[PDB]
Amino acid sequence: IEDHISFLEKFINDVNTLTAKLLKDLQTEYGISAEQSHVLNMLSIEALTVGQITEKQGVNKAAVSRRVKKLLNAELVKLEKIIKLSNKGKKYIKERKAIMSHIASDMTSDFDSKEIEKVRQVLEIIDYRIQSYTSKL
Amino acid sequence: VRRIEDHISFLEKFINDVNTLTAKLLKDLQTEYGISAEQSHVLNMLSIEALTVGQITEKQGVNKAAVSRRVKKLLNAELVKLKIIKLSNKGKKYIKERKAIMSHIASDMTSDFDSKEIEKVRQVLEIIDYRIQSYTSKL
Ligand SMILES: O=C(O)c1ccccc1O
Ligand SMILES: O=C(O)c1ccccc1O
Ligand SMILES: O=C(O)c1ccccc1O
Ligand SMILES: O=C(O)c1ccccc1O
Ligand SMILES: O=C(O)c1ccccc1O
Ligand SMILES: O=C(O)c1ccccc1O
Ligand SMILES: O=C(O)c1ccccc1O
Ligand SMILES: O=C(O)c1ccccc1O
Ligand SMILES: C[As](C)(=O)[O-]
Repeated sequence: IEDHISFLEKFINDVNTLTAKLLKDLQTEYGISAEQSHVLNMLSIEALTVGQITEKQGVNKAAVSRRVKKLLNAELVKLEKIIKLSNKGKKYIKERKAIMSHIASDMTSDFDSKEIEKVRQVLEIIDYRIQSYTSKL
Repeated sequence: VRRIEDHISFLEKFINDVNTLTAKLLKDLQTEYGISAEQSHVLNMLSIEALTVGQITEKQGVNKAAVSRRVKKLLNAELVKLKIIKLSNKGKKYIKERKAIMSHIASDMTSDFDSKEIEKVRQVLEIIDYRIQSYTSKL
Protein backbone atom coordinates (compact mmCIF):
# COMPACT_ATOMS: atom_id res chain seq x y z
CA ILE A 1 0.00 0.00 0.00
CA GLU A 2 2.64 2.48 1.15
CA ASP A 3 5.30 0.87 -1.02
CA HIS A 4 3.16 1.43 -4.13
CA ILE A 5 2.93 5.13 -3.50
CA SER A 6 6.62 5.15 -2.63
CA PHE A 7 7.34 3.38 -5.89
CA LEU A 8 5.25 5.79 -7.91
CA GLU A 9 7.14 8.69 -6.41
CA LYS A 10 10.55 7.23 -7.23
CA PHE A 11 9.14 6.60 -10.70
CA ILE A 12 7.96 10.19 -11.02
CA ASN A 13 11.27 11.66 -9.89
CA ASP A 14 13.22 9.37 -12.26
CA VAL A 15 11.05 10.35 -15.24
CA ASN A 16 11.33 14.06 -14.39
CA THR A 17 15.05 13.72 -13.79
CA LEU A 18 15.73 12.05 -17.14
CA THR A 19 13.46 14.51 -18.92
CA ALA A 20 15.17 17.52 -17.36
CA LYS A 21 18.47 16.07 -18.52
CA LEU A 22 17.34 15.13 -22.01
CA LEU A 23 15.87 18.58 -22.53
CA LYS A 24 18.36 20.97 -20.88
CA ASP A 25 20.24 21.90 -24.08
CA LEU A 26 17.03 22.57 -25.99
CA GLN A 27 15.70 24.72 -23.17
CA THR A 28 18.83 26.80 -22.83
CA GLU A 29 19.10 27.24 -26.60
CA TYR A 30 15.68 28.90 -26.28
CA GLY A 31 16.38 30.66 -23.00
CA ILE A 32 13.50 29.11 -21.11
CA SER A 33 13.25 27.33 -17.76
CA ALA A 34 11.73 23.90 -17.07
CA GLU A 35 8.49 25.50 -15.86
CA GLN A 36 8.08 27.49 -19.04
CA SER A 37 8.91 24.34 -21.00
CA HIS A 38 6.20 22.54 -19.05
CA VAL A 39 3.66 25.24 -19.91
CA LEU A 40 4.71 25.01 -23.55
CA ASN A 41 4.07 21.29 -23.20
CA MET A 42 0.55 21.85 -21.85
CA LEU A 43 -0.27 24.22 -24.70
CA SER A 44 0.74 21.77 -27.43
CA ILE A 45 -2.31 19.65 -26.56
CA GLU A 46 -4.57 22.67 -26.95
CA ALA A 47 -4.82 26.42 -26.35
CA LEU A 48 -5.54 27.44 -22.77
CA THR A 49 -6.23 30.46 -20.60
CA VAL A 50 -3.99 31.33 -17.66
CA GLY A 51 -6.82 30.00 -15.52
CA GLN A 52 -6.86 26.51 -16.94
CA ILE A 53 -3.05 26.25 -16.74
CA THR A 54 -3.26 27.36 -13.13
CA GLU A 55 -5.78 24.60 -12.43
CA LYS A 56 -3.56 22.03 -14.16
CA GLN A 57 -0.35 23.07 -12.42
CA GLY A 58 -2.02 23.71 -9.10
CA VAL A 59 0.07 26.80 -8.38
CA ASN A 60 -0.76 30.42 -7.67
CA LYS A 61 -2.32 32.09 -10.72
CA ALA A 62 0.42 34.76 -10.72
CA ALA A 63 3.24 32.22 -10.91
CA VAL A 64 1.58 31.08 -14.13
CA SER A 65 1.04 34.57 -15.48
CA ARG A 66 4.74 35.14 -14.81
CA ARG A 67 5.74 32.19 -17.01
CA VAL A 68 3.24 33.20 -19.71
CA LYS A 69 4.47 36.77 -19.73
CA LYS A 70 8.06 35.60 -20.18
CA LEU A 71 6.83 33.28 -22.93
CA LEU A 72 5.17 36.15 -24.81
CA ASN A 73 8.23 38.37 -24.48
CA ALA A 74 10.13 35.41 -25.94
CA GLU A 75 7.40 35.05 -28.55
CA LEU A 76 6.98 31.31 -27.91
CA VAL A 77 3.33 32.01 -27.26
CA LYS A 78 0.60 34.30 -28.68
CA LEU A 79 -2.67 35.68 -27.25
CA GLU A 80 -6.38 35.40 -28.01
CA LYS A 81 -7.36 35.67 -22.87
CA ILE A 82 -6.69 32.39 -24.74
CA ILE A 83 -3.03 31.38 -24.89
CA LYS A 84 -1.64 29.32 -27.77
CA LEU A 85 1.74 28.33 -29.10
CA SER A 86 3.27 30.63 -31.71
CA ASN A 87 5.36 29.38 -34.64
CA LYS A 88 8.44 29.54 -32.42
CA GLY A 89 6.64 27.64 -29.68
CA LYS A 90 5.65 25.07 -32.29
CA LYS A 91 9.25 24.56 -33.46
CA TYR A 92 10.29 24.12 -29.81
CA ILE A 93 7.66 21.45 -29.17
CA LYS A 94 8.58 19.53 -32.36
CA GLU A 95 12.18 19.30 -31.17
CA ARG A 96 11.02 18.39 -27.65
CA LYS A 97 8.82 15.64 -29.13
CA ALA A 98 11.49 14.42 -31.53
CA ILE A 99 13.80 14.02 -28.50
CA MET A 100 11.30 12.44 -26.07
CA SER A 101 9.89 10.14 -28.75
CA HIS A 102 13.28 8.81 -29.86
CA ILE A 103 14.15 7.54 -26.37
CA ALA A 104 10.67 6.33 -25.41
CA SER A 105 10.13 4.24 -28.55
CA ASP A 106 13.50 2.49 -28.15
CA MET A 107 12.69 1.91 -24.50
CA THR A 108 9.29 0.33 -25.25
CA SER A 109 9.91 -1.39 -28.63
CA ASP A 110 9.25 -4.80 -27.09
CA PHE A 111 6.00 -3.95 -25.32
CA ASP A 112 2.93 -5.98 -26.30
CA SER A 113 0.45 -3.30 -27.33
CA LYS A 114 -2.44 -5.59 -26.34
CA GLU A 115 -1.16 -5.87 -22.77
CA ILE A 116 -0.27 -2.21 -22.65
CA GLU A 117 -3.67 -0.79 -23.56
CA LYS A 118 -5.15 -2.41 -20.44
CA VAL A 119 -2.53 -0.55 -18.42
CA ARG A 120 -3.29 2.71 -20.21
CA GLN A 121 -6.98 2.18 -19.33
CA VAL A 122 -6.27 1.73 -15.64
CA LEU A 123 -4.16 4.89 -15.71
CA GLU A 124 -6.80 6.92 -17.52
CA ILE A 125 -9.36 5.98 -14.87
CA ILE A 126 -6.85 6.88 -12.15
CA ASP A 127 -6.06 10.21 -13.83
CA TYR A 128 -9.80 10.84 -14.12
CA ARG A 129 -10.17 10.29 -10.38
CA ILE A 130 -7.11 12.39 -9.60
CA GLN A 131 -8.56 15.35 -11.47
CA SER A 132 -11.85 14.92 -9.64
CA TYR A 133 -10.41 15.04 -6.10
CA THR A 134 -8.42 18.02 -7.35
CA SER A 135 -11.66 19.48 -8.71
CA LYS A 136 -13.05 19.52 -5.15
CA LEU A 137 -11.75 20.49 -1.68
CA VAL B 1 3.11 5.73 -37.60
CA ARG B 2 4.18 7.72 -34.49
CA ARG B 3 1.43 7.63 -31.79
CA ILE B 4 4.17 7.16 -29.20
CA GLU B 5 4.02 10.94 -28.77
CA ASP B 6 0.46 10.52 -27.50
CA HIS B 7 1.51 7.93 -24.90
CA ILE B 8 4.40 10.09 -23.70
CA SER B 9 1.97 13.03 -23.47
CA PHE B 10 -0.48 11.03 -21.42
CA LEU B 11 2.25 9.79 -19.11
CA GLU B 12 3.37 13.44 -18.66
CA LYS B 13 -0.16 14.65 -18.01
CA PHE B 14 -0.55 11.84 -15.47
CA ILE B 15 2.69 12.65 -13.66
CA ASN B 16 1.66 16.29 -13.72
CA ASP B 17 -1.72 15.52 -12.15
CA VAL B 18 -0.19 13.32 -9.44
CA ASN B 19 2.12 16.18 -8.46
CA THR B 20 -0.69 18.72 -8.47
CA LEU B 21 -2.86 16.53 -6.22
CA THR B 22 0.03 15.66 -3.94
CA ALA B 23 0.91 19.34 -3.35
CA LYS B 24 -2.70 20.18 -2.48
CA LEU B 25 -3.19 17.23 -0.15
CA LEU B 26 0.03 17.92 1.65
CA LYS B 27 0.01 21.75 1.93
CA ASP B 28 -1.63 21.95 5.35
CA LEU B 29 0.65 19.31 6.84
CA GLN B 30 3.83 20.88 5.43
CA THR B 31 2.74 24.15 6.98
CA GLU B 32 2.09 22.57 10.40
CA TYR B 33 5.70 21.34 10.20
CA GLY B 34 6.89 24.70 8.95
CA ILE B 35 8.31 23.32 5.70
CA SER B 36 7.76 23.81 1.98
CA ALA B 37 6.92 21.27 -0.70
CA GLU B 38 10.46 21.33 -2.15
CA GLN B 39 11.79 20.56 1.33
CA SER B 40 9.11 17.94 1.62
CA HIS B 41 10.34 16.28 -1.64
CA VAL B 42 13.86 16.05 -0.23
CA LEU B 43 12.69 14.49 3.04
CA ASN B 44 10.74 12.02 0.91
CA MET B 45 14.13 10.99 -0.50
CA LEU B 46 15.87 10.36 2.82
CA SER B 47 13.03 8.12 4.06
CA ILE B 48 14.28 5.72 1.42
CA GLU B 49 17.93 5.44 2.37
CA ALA B 50 20.36 7.80 4.24
CA LEU B 51 22.50 9.91 1.69
CA THR B 52 25.01 13.01 1.10
CA VAL B 53 24.90 16.40 -1.03
CA GLY B 54 26.58 14.56 -3.87
CA GLN B 55 23.95 11.87 -4.47
CA ILE B 56 21.18 14.38 -3.81
CA THR B 57 22.25 16.89 -6.46
CA GLU B 58 22.43 14.19 -9.14
CA LYS B 59 19.14 12.31 -8.70
CA GLN B 60 17.50 15.66 -8.04
CA GLY B 61 18.89 16.92 -11.30
CA VAL B 62 19.82 20.47 -12.20
CA ASN B 63 20.64 22.04 -8.86
CA LYS B 64 23.70 24.18 -8.56
CA ALA B 65 22.97 27.01 -6.09
CA ALA B 66 20.19 26.66 -3.47
CA VAL B 67 19.90 22.87 -3.14
CA SER B 68 22.60 22.75 -0.50
CA ARG B 69 20.84 25.72 1.16
CA ARG B 70 17.64 23.64 1.50
CA VAL B 71 19.68 20.99 3.30
CA LYS B 72 20.76 23.66 5.74
CA LYS B 73 17.21 24.86 6.51
CA LEU B 74 16.31 21.26 7.38
CA LEU B 75 18.84 21.03 10.19
CA ASN B 76 17.59 24.35 11.59
CA ALA B 77 14.06 22.95 11.56
CA GLU B 78 15.40 19.73 13.12
CA LEU B 79 14.36 17.35 10.33
CA VAL B 80 17.71 15.89 9.34
CA LYS B 81 20.06 14.14 11.79
CA LEU B 82 23.60 13.40 10.51
CA LYS B 83 29.17 11.11 7.07
CA ILE B 84 25.46 10.20 6.80
CA ILE B 85 22.01 11.89 6.63
CA LYS B 86 18.90 10.51 8.35
CA LEU B 87 15.44 11.78 9.30
CA SER B 88 14.97 12.95 12.90
CA ASN B 89 12.07 11.95 15.16
CA LYS B 90 10.50 15.10 13.77
CA GLY B 91 11.58 14.11 10.27
CA LYS B 92 10.34 10.52 10.48
CA LYS B 93 7.12 11.70 12.12
CA TYR B 94 6.37 14.02 9.22
CA ILE B 95 7.08 11.32 6.63
CA LYS B 96 4.81 8.89 8.50
CA GLU B 97 1.94 11.34 8.41
CA ARG B 98 2.76 12.10 4.81
CA LYS B 99 2.57 8.37 3.97
CA ALA B 100 -0.71 8.00 5.82
CA ILE B 101 -2.46 10.70 3.80
CA MET B 102 -1.03 9.50 0.46
CA SER B 103 -1.95 5.86 1.11
CA HIS B 104 -5.49 6.59 2.30
CA ILE B 105 -6.16 8.32 -1.02
CA ALA B 106 -4.13 5.90 -3.13
CA SER B 107 -6.28 3.17 -1.58
CA ASP B 108 -9.59 4.89 -2.23
CA MET B 109 -8.75 5.59 -5.87
CA THR B 110 -7.69 2.01 -6.28
CA SER B 111 -9.60 -0.50 -4.16
CA ASP B 112 -12.03 -1.50 -6.93
CA PHE B 113 -9.34 -2.62 -9.36
CA ASP B 114 -8.35 -6.24 -9.37
CA SER B 115 -4.99 -7.15 -7.92
CA LYS B 116 -4.13 -8.66 -11.27
CA GLU B 117 -4.91 -5.36 -13.03
CA ILE B 118 -2.77 -3.33 -10.61
CA GLU B 119 0.17 -5.72 -10.54
CA LYS B 120 0.42 -5.55 -14.33
CA VAL B 121 0.47 -1.71 -14.17
CA ARG B 122 3.21 -1.91 -11.54
CA GLN B 123 5.14 -4.29 -13.74
CA VAL B 124 5.09 -1.94 -16.71
CA LEU B 125 6.09 1.06 -14.61
CA GLU B 126 8.88 -0.87 -12.92
CA ILE B 127 10.46 -1.92 -16.22
CA ILE B 128 10.18 1.64 -17.58
CA ASP B 129 11.85 2.80 -14.37
CA TYR B 130 14.55 0.10 -14.69
CA ARG B 131 15.32 1.15 -18.26
CA ILE B 132 15.28 4.85 -17.35
CA GLN B 133 17.97 4.09 -14.80
CA SER B 134 19.80 1.75 -17.17
CA TYR B 135 19.83 4.90 -19.28
CA THR B 136 20.33 7.90 -17.04
CA SER B 137 23.69 6.41 -16.04
CA LYS B 138 25.15 6.26 -19.55
CA LEU B 139 26.24 9.82 -20.47
O1 LIG C 1 0.53 -0.47 -7.70
C1 LIG C 1 1.36 0.47 -7.96
O2 LIG C 1 2.62 0.54 -7.42
C2 LIG C 1 1.01 1.54 -8.88
C3 LIG C 1 1.93 2.57 -9.13
C4 LIG C 1 1.57 3.63 -10.02
C5 LIG C 1 0.28 3.66 -10.66
C6 LIG C 1 -0.63 2.61 -10.40
C7 LIG C 1 -0.24 1.54 -9.49
O3 LIG C 1 -1.06 0.48 -9.19
O1 LIG D 1 14.71 10.12 -5.57
C1 LIG D 1 14.22 9.04 -5.07
O2 LIG D 1 14.93 7.78 -5.01
C2 LIG D 1 12.82 9.11 -4.56
C3 LIG D 1 12.23 7.92 -3.97
C4 LIG D 1 10.89 7.95 -3.47
C5 LIG D 1 10.16 9.17 -3.51
C6 LIG D 1 10.76 10.36 -4.08
C7 LIG D 1 12.09 10.35 -4.57
O3 LIG D 1 12.66 11.53 -5.10
O1 LIG E 1 10.12 20.67 -19.88
C1 LIG E 1 9.40 19.82 -19.35
O2 LIG E 1 8.09 19.57 -19.81
C2 LIG E 1 9.97 19.08 -18.22
C3 LIG E 1 9.21 18.06 -17.57
C4 LIG E 1 9.78 17.34 -16.48
C5 LIG E 1 11.12 17.66 -16.04
C6 LIG E 1 11.87 18.71 -16.70
C7 LIG E 1 11.29 19.42 -17.79
O3 LIG E 1 11.98 20.44 -18.44
O1 LIG F 1 6.49 25.64 -10.42
C1 LIG F 1 5.70 26.52 -10.96
O2 LIG F 1 5.28 27.69 -10.26
C2 LIG F 1 5.21 26.35 -12.40
C3 LIG F 1 4.31 27.29 -13.02
C4 LIG F 1 3.88 27.06 -14.35
C5 LIG F 1 4.32 25.88 -15.06
C6 LIG F 1 5.19 24.97 -14.46
C7 LIG F 1 5.62 25.19 -13.14
O3 LIG F 1 6.49 24.32 -12.53
O1 LIG G 1 3.38 -7.34 -22.09
C1 LIG G 1 4.19 -6.39 -22.07
O2 LIG G 1 4.47 -5.74 -23.23
C2 LIG G 1 4.88 -5.99 -20.81
C3 LIG G 1 5.87 -4.92 -20.82
C4 LIG G 1 6.55 -4.58 -19.62
C5 LIG G 1 6.27 -5.30 -18.39
C6 LIG G 1 5.28 -6.36 -18.37
C7 LIG G 1 4.58 -6.70 -19.60
O3 LIG G 1 3.60 -7.70 -19.66
O1 LIG H 1 0.28 5.18 -22.82
C1 LIG H 1 0.39 4.13 -22.22
O2 LIG H 1 -0.26 3.06 -22.66
C2 LIG H 1 1.22 4.02 -21.03
C3 LIG H 1 1.34 2.78 -20.36
C4 LIG H 1 2.16 2.69 -19.21
C5 LIG H 1 2.85 3.84 -18.73
C6 LIG H 1 2.73 5.07 -19.40
C7 LIG H 1 1.91 5.16 -20.55
O3 LIG H 1 1.79 6.36 -21.21
O1 LIG I 1 -2.65 18.96 -19.78
C1 LIG I 1 -1.83 18.89 -18.86
O2 LIG I 1 -2.14 19.30 -17.58
C2 LIG I 1 -0.52 18.35 -19.17
C3 LIG I 1 0.45 18.26 -18.15
C4 LIG I 1 1.71 17.74 -18.45
C5 LIG I 1 2.02 17.29 -19.77
C6 LIG I 1 1.05 17.38 -20.82
C7 LIG I 1 -0.23 17.93 -20.53
O3 LIG I 1 -1.21 18.04 -21.51
O1 LIG J 1 5.79 17.31 -1.18
C1 LIG J 1 6.08 16.33 -1.92
O2 LIG J 1 6.80 15.24 -1.45
C2 LIG J 1 5.65 16.33 -3.33
C3 LIG J 1 5.94 15.22 -4.17
C4 LIG J 1 5.49 15.22 -5.51
C5 LIG J 1 4.78 16.31 -6.00
C6 LIG J 1 4.50 17.41 -5.18
C7 LIG J 1 4.93 17.42 -3.84
O3 LIG J 1 4.66 18.48 -3.04
C1 LIG K 1 11.34 29.89 -13.21
AS1 LIG K 1 10.88 31.23 -14.77
C2 LIG K 1 12.74 31.75 -15.71
O1 LIG K 1 9.62 30.54 -15.84
O2 LIG K 1 9.91 32.87 -14.17
